[PDB]
Amino acid sequence: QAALYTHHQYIAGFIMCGAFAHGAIFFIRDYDPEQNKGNVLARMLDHKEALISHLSWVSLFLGFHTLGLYVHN
Amino acid sequence: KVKIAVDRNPVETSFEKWAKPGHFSRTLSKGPNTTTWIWNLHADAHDFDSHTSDLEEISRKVFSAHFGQLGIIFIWLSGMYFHGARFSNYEAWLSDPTHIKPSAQVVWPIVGQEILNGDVGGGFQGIQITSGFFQLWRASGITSELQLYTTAIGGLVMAAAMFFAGWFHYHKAAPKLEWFQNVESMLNHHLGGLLGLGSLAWAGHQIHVSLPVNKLLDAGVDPKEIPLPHDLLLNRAIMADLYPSFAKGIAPFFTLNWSEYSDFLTFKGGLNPVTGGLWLSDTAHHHVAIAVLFLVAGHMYRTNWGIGHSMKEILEAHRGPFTGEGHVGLYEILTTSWHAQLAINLALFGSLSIIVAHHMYAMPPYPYLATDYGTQLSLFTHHTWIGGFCIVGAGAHAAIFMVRDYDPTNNYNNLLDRVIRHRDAIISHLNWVCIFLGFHSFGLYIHNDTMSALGRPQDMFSDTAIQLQPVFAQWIQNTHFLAPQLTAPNALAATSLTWGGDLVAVGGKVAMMPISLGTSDFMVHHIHAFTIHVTVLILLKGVLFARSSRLIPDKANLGFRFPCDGPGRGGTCQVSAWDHVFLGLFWMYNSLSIVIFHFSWKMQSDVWGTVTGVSHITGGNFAQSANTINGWLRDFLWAQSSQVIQSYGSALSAYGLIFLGAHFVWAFSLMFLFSGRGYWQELIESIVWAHNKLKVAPAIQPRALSITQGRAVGVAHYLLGGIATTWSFFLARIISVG
Amino acid sequence: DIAGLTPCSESKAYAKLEKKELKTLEKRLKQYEADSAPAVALKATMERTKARFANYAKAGLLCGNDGLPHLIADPGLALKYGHAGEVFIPTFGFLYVAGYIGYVGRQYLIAVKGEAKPTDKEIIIDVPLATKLAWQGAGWPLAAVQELQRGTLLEKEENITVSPR
Amino acid sequence: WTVPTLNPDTPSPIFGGSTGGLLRKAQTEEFYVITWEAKKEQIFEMPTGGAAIMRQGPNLLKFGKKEQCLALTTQLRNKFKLTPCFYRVFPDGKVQYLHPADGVYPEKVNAGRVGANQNMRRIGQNVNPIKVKFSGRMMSPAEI
Amino acid sequence: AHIVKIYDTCIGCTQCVRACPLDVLEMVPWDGCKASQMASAPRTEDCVGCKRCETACPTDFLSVRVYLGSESTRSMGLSY
Amino acid sequence: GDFLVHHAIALGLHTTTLILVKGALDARGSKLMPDKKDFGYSFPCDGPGRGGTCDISAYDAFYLAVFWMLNTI
Amino acid sequence: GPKRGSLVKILRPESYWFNQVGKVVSVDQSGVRYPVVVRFENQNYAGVTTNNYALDEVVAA
Amino acid sequence: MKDFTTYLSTAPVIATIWFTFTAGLLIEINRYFPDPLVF
Ligand SMILES: CC1=C(C/C=C(\C)CCC[C@H](C)CCC[C@H](C)CCCC(C)C)C(=O)c2ccccc2C1=O
Ligand code: SF4
Ligand code: SF4
Repeated sequence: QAALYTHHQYIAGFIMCGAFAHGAIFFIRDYDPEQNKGNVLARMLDHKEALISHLSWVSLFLGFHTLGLYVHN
Repeated sequence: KVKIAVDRNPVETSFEKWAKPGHFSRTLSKGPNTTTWIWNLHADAHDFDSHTSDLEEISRKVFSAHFGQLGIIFIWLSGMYFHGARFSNYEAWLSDPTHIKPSAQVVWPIVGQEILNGDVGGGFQGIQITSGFFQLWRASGITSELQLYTTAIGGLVMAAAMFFAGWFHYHKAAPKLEWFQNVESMLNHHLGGLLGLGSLAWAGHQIHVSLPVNKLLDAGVDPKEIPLPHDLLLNRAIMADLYPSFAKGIAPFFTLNWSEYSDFLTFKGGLNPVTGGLWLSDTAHHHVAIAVLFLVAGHMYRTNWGIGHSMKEILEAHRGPFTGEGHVGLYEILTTSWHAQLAINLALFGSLSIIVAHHMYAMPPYPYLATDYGTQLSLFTHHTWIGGFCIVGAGAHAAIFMVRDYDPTNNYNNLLDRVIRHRDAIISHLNWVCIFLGFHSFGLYIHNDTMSALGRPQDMFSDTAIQLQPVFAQWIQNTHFLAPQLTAPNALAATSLTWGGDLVAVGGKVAMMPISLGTSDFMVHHIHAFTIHVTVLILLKGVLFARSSRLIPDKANLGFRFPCDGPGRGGTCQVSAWDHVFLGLFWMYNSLSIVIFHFSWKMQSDVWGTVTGVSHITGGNFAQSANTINGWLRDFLWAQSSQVIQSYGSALSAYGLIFLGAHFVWAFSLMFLFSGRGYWQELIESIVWAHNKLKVAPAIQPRALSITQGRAVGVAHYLLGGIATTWSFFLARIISVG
Repeated sequence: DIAGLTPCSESKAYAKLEKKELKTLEKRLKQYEADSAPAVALKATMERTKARFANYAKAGLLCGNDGLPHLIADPGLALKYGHAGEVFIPTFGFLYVAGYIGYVGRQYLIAVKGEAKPTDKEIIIDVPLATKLAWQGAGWPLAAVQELQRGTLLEKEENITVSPR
Repeated sequence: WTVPTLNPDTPSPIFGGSTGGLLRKAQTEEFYVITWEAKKEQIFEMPTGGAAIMRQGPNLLKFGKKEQCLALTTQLRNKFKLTPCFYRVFPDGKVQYLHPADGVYPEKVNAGRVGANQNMRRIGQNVNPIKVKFSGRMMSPAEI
Repeated sequence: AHIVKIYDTCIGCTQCVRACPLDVLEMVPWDGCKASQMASAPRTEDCVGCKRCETACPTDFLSVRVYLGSESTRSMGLSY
Repeated sequence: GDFLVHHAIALGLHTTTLILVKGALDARGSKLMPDKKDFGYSFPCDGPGRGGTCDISAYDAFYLAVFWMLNTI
Repeated sequence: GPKRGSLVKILRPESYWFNQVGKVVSVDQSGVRYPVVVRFENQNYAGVTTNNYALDEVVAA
Repeated sequence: MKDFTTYLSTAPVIATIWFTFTAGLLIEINRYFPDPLVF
């Protein structure tokens, strides 16, 4: 049970990381502004700043409070 | 012709530039606009060579800086003494040392940190110290806490005097360059005055105070009973009673019949069976010897009369056929740069502290010292760490000088020049000798572990299978044991119970015993030597590739510290002598860690224990569990981690907490040691978008750390984590099991 | 009780752990005198321990088989069962004080931004300004909601911006 | 100004020899040589390490790579207003004026150097990498 | 050889030429700036990429950049 | 215990996704290097100037995300 | 262009000062492509507080 | 003297002072109201 579970877990983690890498490469090479222009794809790059900022914030708060609670325990 | 020269009122005393941050650099003084400004401000506050270029200015600066350092030391010393006076069980420990444990640091009854107030005996509570001030003070002759009190007061006064002297000799009457250059006068003055008179007055204090009262304490008379030092001084009758020579005053010494004074100028050797310390008469004779030696030495160089030598003349007189111009110009380089002096002195200083650690654990000089194995271990490893750091700093500032203030013209065909020439042959040779030692020494251990886990211990490397014997060391030990019969016929014993001999124990506890040497110890010594050579290789490359390189031919002008030369010609990250010192520090840490591990396990396993024979704390598992890595890990580490990982609900909970914290920060360093500032700056920029959108962007622009800044913060954090972990572990474990 | 718990004032693990703490406390204390400062310290210690247990039991805290208390975080649950004194009031208090700090910080930044040396005012602080802004930071929730209703706290699209958008 | 001519017979300076010396590169694919003349006689700093003395008048030295010649050039230029020039020496000794050439160092403009590798345009005016795709080797839009 | 590219914003302040340790640059007469000089890189085969030049050029969006390419005996600047 | 480890898991997820998506999106153009798209996916650095450019590729962003992925799993 | 000391709004996408505002030092009356000279008060990633631009790239605001 | 006052109003000193104030307050609070958990 333990072997099976943890093995499939690690497999999935690696797979997702690679998926993101390849999406980035799609941006760097195959992307075009003219066709994708105006639609949801463009709007993404439009609000990328707010996206990244809110992610940073949620991660930062989780870290703070979870660790602080553990060390108080 | 030498005399005293001085200049008046060079710099006033005002807060004007105190209100002007970064005044010392015309660059920084023009104001901050980005974050890294602060880093730089802190970074180069003391870089006097980059401040200005006046030798005399930098010189006055370093003089007053010395005075500041001194004042700080006096402060901390007075603090130790006052704490010992007011918050200690010192007098209880004086009454009984063997069962009362030193404790001076006490905690406050607050949110819950009072649980640490450990019952150390003497009806006292607090925290056990390891510094050994108790045994030191007993050795000296301090009985009344009044003495500790007045001592602390005097120390504080001295600190104030030091600060005042610094202020004066910087702002009012500053000296001049030649007066800083009178080196022959300086050596004569130091070697004669300082050390000679130190050892002399030391001998005096020992004789007239610390010898009698310690004779009495060891005789066992009540502590407070023992008379007072000034009474001992006044009444010659008492000292005559103690040592019948004292009745005769000084006339016999004057008449050169020194033999009669042998009553308390002894040559016993060995130890004192009641205290485990060395014989105080022996140390007094020792210090007298040192006193006269150094005072005679302080009469060497000529200062204002033709008698005496000229350092530069002596220097030039030594030239060799294989060497060309020999030692010419060195007197110049040394009379001109601070950094050469700093390099030499740090190197010697670190080596000396190492020797201090070794000698001190070898021949314990204080009463009841050998007892606290915790104190022994602590002192040893602390002084060893300090030595390692001082030596690495020696290397650093050596390379710094070489980059900055070397001059080629003055040294045409120099020892220095020809060394710079064949640097390549030298470095290649060192490389090979290192890799050879690495191969053999470490592959031995791996071969052992493989022969074990495979199921054929028949073919391992121990005292049982194919053997390896430190024949040389055993021979030397034998000879130093048998020496006094013939070599020093007037020596009554070996100078260390480690040469061989009986066992001295006190309070059911061993104080010393002859120490065995096994194939284990052979292999450990060789690992030591390998890692040492490797560190030396790193630093020697760091200095010999300072000015230029077969890769970068203009390394010199680029300064001592810089990130790289861009990705050019294949990527030039980490090419500065500063980075050399970086990595050298890394490997120094590794080596010192290993050596103190060796020491701890050897002691715990085969010297320490209690007498019944003896009962070694691990019963001697060492000589068979220390030649395999798995054995190392499990039987030593994973074993002794017990008390430190179960120290909760007790006054040792702090040690476990710090163990955890140290693991944490040690791992935390790795983000710094691995990341890259470009990513940091990009994320910073997105954060600035976030803030600024709310109109809360800071006026100080945010900039990610400089490359070298990232490197330095990473190394500092990593080292802190590692050394803190091992420190906490050592303390908790040894205090639990001893 | 709730979700399968019981009031700490009733859990047996509570009491047996307490007996064990006190068996330890007594069988440690019996080594000293009665008048020794150590002794009086240990006595005050045991006393504070008893007081703590009393307060926790009187608070109606829940603690399962562990005996160690527990906390519940849902407004309706905590209110319907009288458990607001554990999460609700604390979170609201923190939110208030944090908004206070943030708001006075924003106001200092803005006020010092419109002066002749922003870097200087950022490296060295105007004491009168700091004090005035501190004392006026009080009504920060009202000030902020008013700014929102005027649509002033948020800036129009004039920020520095990367090339794509 | 005219192109100088490498006279192989030039008094080499006073140097005791160091490690940065001869390799087989000279007999394999390429190597370099520099020349100049000094006003007086003087000591100076060997780039590859060691102390050397320049001879009053002409001098000749040997360097493997090019940046070393560059560096000693800079040194003599800065510290004594000196003016060297050098020569790539090919496998089959095909002398090649690496220094001087333009007759005047490129620090100061000179009519005759043709503006080269220049794009009369900005850099934000380059095209997306999606469009440069599908070539026998990988091209960056920056070139077009 | 590593690739190089000037741009019309070459103010001709020569700091490119003032920096290169490989003589991969030189200044030509020009017109588009007041200095009437535009930097010129005619000798790419000796640039090693040390990027001292890109470190120099004060045009706001750089002016003249370097790009990395393949290698050779001539190119990488390796003494052996 | 299950509560606290759940929150630690959520934190790991959020921060790893943050790193990965920032790397993916800033691959086209950054305010620092507005022309990063002209270099492709992978390149070591960009010289020590401008105040240093260590590891600015989206490739290197992935290279740093892998550590957080391992931590979480 | 606008008289010296006037305040304009940078708009070149690449410009570190993009979508910001700076003070015009002066404009060349001659026909150079970027006669505009704009001081600033927030140095870029290399420590420069004044940049040059063409006419269109700016807006006097 | 005013120079000295400005030296005081420098940043690290003021940071130390404010933090000392906050910490001393918290400590005295936990003294007089030991181990609070509710309300
Ligand atoms: C994490 C990290 C950073 C980011 C970390 C930074 C910029 C340091 C942040 C320092 C503190 C946390 C912020 C400034 C603190 C000051 C005291 C300002 C006042 C703050 C108040 C809260 C008191 C780098 O810049 C970096 C650079 C080079 C190699 C590795 C790394 C690296 O690993
Ligand atoms: S920033 Fe780092 S990787 Fe880039 S050139 Fe400098 S040292 Fe090398
Ligand atoms: S690109 Fe820059 S450094 Fe080179 S000539 Fe033009 S302005 Fe000068």
